[PDB]
Amino acid sequence: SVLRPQLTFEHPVDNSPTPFRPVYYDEKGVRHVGEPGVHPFAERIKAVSVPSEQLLLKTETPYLSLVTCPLTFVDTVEDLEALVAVLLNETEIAVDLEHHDFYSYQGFTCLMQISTRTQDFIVDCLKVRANMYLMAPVFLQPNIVKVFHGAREDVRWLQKDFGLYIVNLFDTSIALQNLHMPHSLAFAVDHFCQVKLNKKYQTADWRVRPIPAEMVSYAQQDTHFLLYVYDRLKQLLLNCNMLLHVFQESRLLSLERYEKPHLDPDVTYKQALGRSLGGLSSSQLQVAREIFNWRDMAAREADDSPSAVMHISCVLSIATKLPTSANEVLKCCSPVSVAVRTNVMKLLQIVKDAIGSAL
Repeated sequence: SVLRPQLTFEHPVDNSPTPFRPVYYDEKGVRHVGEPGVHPFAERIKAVSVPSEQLLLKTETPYLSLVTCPLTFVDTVEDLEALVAVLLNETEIAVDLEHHDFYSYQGFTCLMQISTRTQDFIVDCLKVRANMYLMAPVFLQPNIVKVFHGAREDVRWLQKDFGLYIVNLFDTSIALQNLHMPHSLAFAVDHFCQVKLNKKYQTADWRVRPIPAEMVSYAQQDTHFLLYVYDRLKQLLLNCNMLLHVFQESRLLSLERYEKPHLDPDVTYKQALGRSLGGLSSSQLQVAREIFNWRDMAAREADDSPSAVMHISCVLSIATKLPTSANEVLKCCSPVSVAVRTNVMKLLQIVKDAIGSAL
């Protein structure tokens, strides 16, 4: 990879096999250091009720035209601050996040999309990453409903990257599940707005700056229709209290905590290699486990995902073939990565030690 935004981070990411410890800010902008296995706003979220006017049967406010709708790309602190001030006047906002996971161990949030009743925003989470805590007054606000579609990943990403926590989250995917119907975003936007979403950039590289026009359009359309979908879902839940239930299930989701990826040195390799372990000798299983565990350690050290360090087929290839020279380790898996070529002797020592260990 050309891009490596982690190098620009104000604080280096801790990929160590130790529990995640949150560093978060309150609505006053006061920094706090949290505790492992403790969500720092659990007592707040459990003590906060859904705004009563948000449980009333109301008429929908249509989404605007994409042609004349204001779109703002926010990538400075002042711009982020001005946006936060705009959001503190709303009773509901639509939020989405774009993420990167290949050239990062834990992964990091790349972009944040926000739509209000009258406009759209795209926030550069990479550029203003160190200042995202300024959004806490909005995300902690009990009178502001934060609408997300399929918030399981988002809730954790907000915590991992920014120390951001949602008070009065409403998940539109949970709403669709409770109505017993298809619950993807593309489905919701098509069923209520009669618009077909792009889907082309679902797997794009969100680290690219500048963001091309088509990607800006994709990012904007992910939240632009969401408050209308929210209005439509409220009406459906109020007649056939089910609306209240969805708010209660959404609150339970906002109570989830981010947990760093865990390497179980005796389990994870089995889960990733599965039935491919069949037909391997005791020594080949030892090399399979040991190299997979090396791969994870190297990924944590280089701040890359295990797949960026070495393809899984390459782990199986070394386990099967048992290479006994540096060149044989290199030749085992044709597209030789940078991490593998530099630690070729350590991978070779794993093989040599496993065939040495038994016979």
